[PDB]
Amino acid sequence: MLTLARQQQRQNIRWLLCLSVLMLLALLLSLCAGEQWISPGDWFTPRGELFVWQIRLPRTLAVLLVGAALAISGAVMQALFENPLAEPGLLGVSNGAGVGLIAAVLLGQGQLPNWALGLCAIAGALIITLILLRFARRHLSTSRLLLAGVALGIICSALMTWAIYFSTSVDLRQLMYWMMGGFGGVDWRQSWLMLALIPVLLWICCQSRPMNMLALGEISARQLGLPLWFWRNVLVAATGWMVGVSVALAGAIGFIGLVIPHILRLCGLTDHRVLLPGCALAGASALLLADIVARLALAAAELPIGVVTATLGAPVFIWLLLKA
Amino acid sequence: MLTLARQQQRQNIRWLLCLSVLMLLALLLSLCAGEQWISPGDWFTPRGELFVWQIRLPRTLAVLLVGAALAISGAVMQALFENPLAEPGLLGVSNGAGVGLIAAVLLGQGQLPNWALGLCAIAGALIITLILLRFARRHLSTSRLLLAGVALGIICSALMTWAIYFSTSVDLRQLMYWMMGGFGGVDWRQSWLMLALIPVLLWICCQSRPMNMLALGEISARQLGLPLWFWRNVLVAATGWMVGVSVALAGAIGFIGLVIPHILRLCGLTDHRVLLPGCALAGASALLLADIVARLALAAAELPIGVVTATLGAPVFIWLLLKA
Amino acid sequence: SIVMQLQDVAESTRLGPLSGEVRAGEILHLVGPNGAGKSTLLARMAGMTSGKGSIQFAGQPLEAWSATKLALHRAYLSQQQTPPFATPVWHYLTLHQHDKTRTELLNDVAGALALDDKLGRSTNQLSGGEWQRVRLAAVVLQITPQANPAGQLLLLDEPMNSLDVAQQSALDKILSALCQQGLAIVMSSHDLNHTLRHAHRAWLLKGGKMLASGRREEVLTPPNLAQAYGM
Amino acid sequence: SIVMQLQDVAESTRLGPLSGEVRAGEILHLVGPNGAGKSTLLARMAGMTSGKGSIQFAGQPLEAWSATKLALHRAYLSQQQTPPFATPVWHYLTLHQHDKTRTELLNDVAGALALDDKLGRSTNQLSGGEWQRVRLAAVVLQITPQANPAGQLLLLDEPMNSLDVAQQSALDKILSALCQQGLAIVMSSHDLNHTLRHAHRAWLLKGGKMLASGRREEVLTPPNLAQAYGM
Repeated sequence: MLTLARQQQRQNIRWLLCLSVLMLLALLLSLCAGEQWISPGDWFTPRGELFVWQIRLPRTLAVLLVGAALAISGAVMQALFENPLAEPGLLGVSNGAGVGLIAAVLLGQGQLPNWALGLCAIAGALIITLILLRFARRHLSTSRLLLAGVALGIICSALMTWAIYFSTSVDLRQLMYWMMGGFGGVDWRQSWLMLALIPVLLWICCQSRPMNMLALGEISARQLGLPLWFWRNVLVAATGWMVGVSVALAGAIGFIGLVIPHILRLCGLTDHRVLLPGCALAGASALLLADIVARLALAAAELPIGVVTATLGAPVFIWLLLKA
Repeated sequence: MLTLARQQQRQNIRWLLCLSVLMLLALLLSLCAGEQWISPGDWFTPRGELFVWQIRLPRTLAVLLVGAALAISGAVMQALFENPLAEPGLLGVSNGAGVGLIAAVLLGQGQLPNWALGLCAIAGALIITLILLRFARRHLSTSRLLLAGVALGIICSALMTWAIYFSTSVDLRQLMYWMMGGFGGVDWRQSWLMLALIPVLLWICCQSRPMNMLALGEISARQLGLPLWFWRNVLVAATGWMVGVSVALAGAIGFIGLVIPHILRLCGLTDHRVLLPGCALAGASALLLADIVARLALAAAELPIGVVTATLGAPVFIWLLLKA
Repeated sequence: SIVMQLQDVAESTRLGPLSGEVRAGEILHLVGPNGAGKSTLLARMAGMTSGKGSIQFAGQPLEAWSATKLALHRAYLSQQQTPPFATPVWHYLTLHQHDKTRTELLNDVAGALALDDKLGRSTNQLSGGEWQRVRLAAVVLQITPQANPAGQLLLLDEPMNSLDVAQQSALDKILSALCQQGLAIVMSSHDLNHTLRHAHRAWLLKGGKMLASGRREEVLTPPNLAQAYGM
Repeated sequence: SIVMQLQDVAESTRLGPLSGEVRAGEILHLVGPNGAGKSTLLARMAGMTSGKGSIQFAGQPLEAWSATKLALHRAYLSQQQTPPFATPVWHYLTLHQHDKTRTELLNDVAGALALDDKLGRSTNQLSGGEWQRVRLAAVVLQITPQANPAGQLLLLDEPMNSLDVAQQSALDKILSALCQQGLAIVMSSHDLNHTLRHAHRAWLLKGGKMLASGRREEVLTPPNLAQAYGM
């Protein structure tokens, strides 16, 4: 094995270690602070069974998964569209699931189960991710894709807002918490969605080869014997899956799919054999904090996870622009 | 004079004519609709003198100016950054004037006359526009600028939301209407702002030479003897001016500075000696319509200009992408 | 000896009906003006494009080949490709190797094209001439008979792009060394004196059709060159 | 006769201390490997960059010249420039003319470089070789002694880029015709045989320093070429 290679791999394992830690260190912290603090020991008390197990844990688990997803998603999209600015939130694949999600809530309010909803979101994502990819093949451009995406996002936001006002079964809050993401109402009764995230999450996190290739660029990727169409479509699915579910789980959270991936490349995680796992870990932790903060900062009302991730996002992104 | 040239000029003059007409038609229509009708005849009626003159007219003139401005601004920024995606809204120059306004208001007093505020808006815009250009020089890239801009946009949204909540002098409405633009409270008591727009609008509309050059590209522009730095900063100011006032007058309106400019290029208007004037006209009419629809759409309330502009904007933008 | 065969190949007016032979251990130069079809042709022979005509590669026809195997018997180099953002030159090259094992060979090729000090540096951070050599390198490592037994054809579209006289001479040695090992090298010639001096055979397309073929010394004659360029 | 003078020019290590003369009615070729400073040098002589050294253009030193006037006495062509989106070739060219009047001349130059049928087409919609010719054209129209009396110097950084043997020969005629009218043409040579065949004088930079100068036939000698490229 090449020298520079072995070394890089070492430092990579180093990060996958530190990151592996920070997440737990965050998983712990999430379970202890909600409104009132708690302690690992003061957990096994009548109170813990309530909060810590029936409230907190569920939520903290959803965050991890959604976080590790959105993070990976962005990674994946960037690979597909051969573009760093590729991410769920910006290109509008999130609002894609939005539309699809609401579509269900309106055609069968309260009748359709969460899992039944998840599928409707996964559809919302797939569509957009597809429409986007179509525009990606016919006119490969970082501007084009980044344009269309923003646009579709708007279109979807319109379809959503317009369909809510019409039915009047609107709640200025529900609408905002969704458009601006939030883990407020995450209960074990959504655990089916949570689980539904693990399969793909674990799978896609192992398909590094296809993406390193893919990353070289269409032609190179092809002439090297890569089943391009397959993997392109495959990831499109794996994307819509994770994305949609995440939306059904916590609405539209944005700006972690963009930043987390790049930051990890900065640390030297480039081989997708590392960037994926690295993304999962940095994705999870990253969103936990975001959630915890969204959870304490204003005692009167829980902050829309979205605002948080966005507030910290825009800045850490600007910096990334100057550094890269 | 070259053949193709004279010919293009002919078709140009034609559009400037057609656009010149469409606007008046729009100006008329606006002065005639508002939940009731008041034909030109019934204008000097105790009603007309109220609506038509003391309410409608002012509002309409505001729209025209803001439109033509936001439109021209888009052209101008695009030239400066050598990038079609350059626009007030996307790059967050509007949110810049947003922050600059709210700040002037709070840290100021409800007695701050409009003119005072407008100046603070212009400041808000200038800052952002200056920062963007800084990022535009050190790393000339269509993605960078489009990234930064969006980011600064977000950052400015935070500062705004975070400052309004703190004071509590908030009104869920006032906020949304500003963030999503609207000419709901436009009276003659803001006619000082409107005027303020006329100077620059005219001046800038005549500065075509500097931009056709500029459009060639930095080096070419320079090696051709163009006083680059001057014109760059000069236009940066012109932009801040227009945009800032526009935000003060009607808040953050978006998607006329990107679309309008391009659509006219599509029609053949490319030489700035035409594109600027054309932009003004197309920008005015365009926003007028949006506004009319914005108010007449629903009787309950007046739809945020932005919602309309962005609703029709995204679609016409997607198409423009496939066409170009 | 003949590795590839072109039978009435042509897609639209850019590439008119064209046929010819690609003989192993030889260097063929696609000579002609701009628009003369050269790139389109190469894209076919590679397998990147499909259409009207018939191309058979070492027995079986391209269309019959599976992507995977094809990549072991031939390498393709497009006229230009955007360097992958955030990817170290050494990884770029490795990925192209069918046997990651042969690490030393990588160092050799990288060296030959002045890139030993460039390894480990992200591709998105190289200069013009640099990236090119990095690409060529990557392609060579992929099909060198030394490391890959199935290597038979190396298609290059405008390789000398960005290289200086030296870097050119550098690659010349590599290519020679390659056909000497029995490789079939087909590339779009840039300089006539070059093609005369280094090529073996040479098709002379024009408008999209083949005005000539055969030994470069016969094909590059004033009558033809004039018929092709118009001077 | 001497139009431009370089006195100990050099900015950082890329361009070491270098001095020389630019004689009117002559074609000077900047010869050397990649990194040898060529582009950086040209950028100076143009006026795009400032720094350590002294360059005087036709009497007054560059630094003394006003942008406006400078643009009448010399034209610059960067190695590469992104075509302006939505702008018809004919407008592009016109903008470069100091006398929009001389419309026929535009048609001539556009013709010479095969662009008469390309006028009216948006620059952002041209091919590689096309855009280049469009650029060259634009630059020539700007400084042709025919339309512009103040034209004295034409700096070109890698002009033949994307051109085929023909399009090259095409520009050769234009450049010759230009120096014959008394223009000073300084461009970064790409092919040695070319520079030998068409250049007059020729500086041979290396590493950033000038290994030689003078008549191209004297400067392009094996000892020097080897000293410069290493072969």
